Amino acid sequence: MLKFLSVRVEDHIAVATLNHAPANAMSSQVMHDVTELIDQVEKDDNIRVVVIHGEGRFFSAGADIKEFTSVTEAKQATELAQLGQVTFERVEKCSKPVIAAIHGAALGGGLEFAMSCHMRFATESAKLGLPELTLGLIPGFAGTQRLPRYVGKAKACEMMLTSTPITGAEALKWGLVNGVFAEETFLDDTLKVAKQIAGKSPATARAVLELLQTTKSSHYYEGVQREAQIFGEVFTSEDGREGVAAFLEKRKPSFSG
Amino acid sequence: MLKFLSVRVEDHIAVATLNHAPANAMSSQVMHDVTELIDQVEKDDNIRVVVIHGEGRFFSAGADIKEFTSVTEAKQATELAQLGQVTFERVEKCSKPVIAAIHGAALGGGLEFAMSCHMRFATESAKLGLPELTLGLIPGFAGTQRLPRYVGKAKACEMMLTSTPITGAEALKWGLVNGVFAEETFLDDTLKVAKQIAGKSPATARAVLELLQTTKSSHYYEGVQREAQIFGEVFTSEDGREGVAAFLEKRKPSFSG
Amino acid sequence: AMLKFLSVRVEDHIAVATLNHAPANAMSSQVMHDVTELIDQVEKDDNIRVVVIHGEGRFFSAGADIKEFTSVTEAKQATELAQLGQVTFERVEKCSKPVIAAIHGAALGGGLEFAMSCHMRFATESAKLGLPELTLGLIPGFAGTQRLPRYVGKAKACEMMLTSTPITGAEALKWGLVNGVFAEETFLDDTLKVAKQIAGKSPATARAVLELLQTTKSSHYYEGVQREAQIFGEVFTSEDGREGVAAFLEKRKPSFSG
Repeated sequence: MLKFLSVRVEDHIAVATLNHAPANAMSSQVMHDVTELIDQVEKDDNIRVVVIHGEGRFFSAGADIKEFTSVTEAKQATELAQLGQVTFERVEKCSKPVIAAIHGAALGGGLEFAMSCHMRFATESAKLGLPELTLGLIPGFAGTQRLPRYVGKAKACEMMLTSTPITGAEALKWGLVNGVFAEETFLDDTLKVAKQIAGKSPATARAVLELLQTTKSSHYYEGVQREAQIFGEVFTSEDGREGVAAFLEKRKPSFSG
Repeated sequence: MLKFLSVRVEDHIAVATLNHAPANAMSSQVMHDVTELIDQVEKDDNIRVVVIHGEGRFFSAGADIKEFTSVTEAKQATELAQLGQVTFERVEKCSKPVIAAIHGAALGGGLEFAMSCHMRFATESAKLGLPELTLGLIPGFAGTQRLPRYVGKAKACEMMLTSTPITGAEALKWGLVNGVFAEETFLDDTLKVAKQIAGKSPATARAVLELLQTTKSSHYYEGVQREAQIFGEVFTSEDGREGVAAFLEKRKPSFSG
Repeated sequence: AMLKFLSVRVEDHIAVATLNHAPANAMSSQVMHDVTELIDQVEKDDNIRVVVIHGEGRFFSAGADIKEFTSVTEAKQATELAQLGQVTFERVEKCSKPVIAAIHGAALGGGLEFAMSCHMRFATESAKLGLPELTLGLIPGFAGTQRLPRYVGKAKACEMMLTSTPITGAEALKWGLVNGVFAEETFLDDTLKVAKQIAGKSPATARAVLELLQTTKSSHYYEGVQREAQIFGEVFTSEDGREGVAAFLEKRKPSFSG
């Protein structure tokens, strides 16, 4: 039993429910639970597919702002960025297909999690985005590398620099999700997909997943290293401290370079 | 010279019709014919563009699964995969533009053939997919590498793991075809494109085609090799045998790997 | 050096640059120098946080400048002009501040190559976007052969270059060649609203985003740009290239030998 993830297996499908009330923030503990889920999924021969969704209104609204306050320093910040990067690389490397079922919102760290899953389905009105620059920070869980490789460099640029999220319907247009389903049947419609996948032989599922990883170049991996380093730098900068303080104080930050 | 392809040159457009009854399956002999067609195209100064289409219902419904059952060892299955891979690479490397005109369906090996062409046009209702996993197999003619580079790895994953084809209209949305035409004037509309292309200088068409190949990395090429290796292993596995036997006998396979 | 065919105003930390090389905003060598100066200015000025580039008159830019590609120009000079454009456009893409192209009317050939070198693009629904160089028996020489397929996919890029037919702004949005389309009546203003959102961000995070986005270009993209300039020169002095350009200047269809 994991603290913020509950898992129920039915017909070789592990349905994992993220439950870190009220917005399912990707805290350090949740990351540990994610790594444990992937370990469990990889060892259980009965499990052929995993579907991940959020409890409550949201898939996941972000990383946990409580771990990024004034009390945290630059080395811990780089390390926290790297914990999310490592965790989400474990998800993406999972030998069993992992589907993110998104309703409500997947923002920031939450979208970075979803992005590391092999497939995503969303409701039409779900909000997907990377609003980290509102805090004077950058995405630090590989979002700067994953997002442009989904939606292209230009859209990714716009989404990061404006911080504005896009709807599930728009994310479909831009290739950030696989498909949209109605809110009423959304989890069930995603489970239908999982059930089709569960019918295929494990060795072929594994093979497809492996062969899909060839787009992860050494330029990609070095980008992820760079992102973690930059994250720590901006985090401890005057502008990064101000951005985070402004958010907590419900005011518009003032950046000075 | 060419058994299951016939080529007619009119107004600098080579129209190649694939006709390998019943389903235009991509057999070893077909591969040979395609290689010859490409050498012919490159060497005939009168040819400026090639349009490839299927005789009958389909562009091509897949590899020749009957011919697959002549295989008794992994190495032979890997060799058959490599033959397709080599054949389609010769297509993609062709110094004259090659258009696939898809009506009805392009599935499995047939989609892999179309994907090696420079451009693709389709009818709204055509079915395009990679259903090899229904056979306990994977795509082995570079489909694992080409498909995600068209539609994105998420959509490619869904396509391969579910085996469900997408329509021509959907393939357009996902970037797997260039365009869709009405089913009544489909081949005429594709030929209008080819005629526009035939108006350009041969050295410029060759230059454009060369310059487009920079999108293929070492990871792509290594991926193709790995795909061939995996293909042969899954082919002679119990589940591979079962899936092929089940398809041939028109029943649902029973996987237990 | 005052800018010759560019003008720049700065408001709310947004440098608004207007290309004005009448009548079609052709990307001449002088225009390239102006663009390089703009990027130089923008990178030096801590007060500028974002750039929006648009065209004066009917077009963003209708092409490179035909006056530099006549029978009097030889091969070495043609390759060097291709290289000028490529290097200028790489300066734009490598800019440490966000650059937005706001396209109305048309962005064609060298003009689209320019717009493609910017980080984002917005267009009107009826703007024409394309690479029509093969009409002249030439190829795109300002990195279009490498940038275009990385926006729209190799298949669509192939079709655009081989047919020379432009696509609409609305189609360009579908194919990922622009970020968005706005109404022709509020077009520049709608683009400036985006610029203003971006100018609210810390300069270090904006720089970091841009740098981290560079990783999408392979070593083969860079080799490809160099090969493109090499081919451009060869085709430029070839019988077919000389004929495409002469036919264009004479307002007739070209007839090509091979």
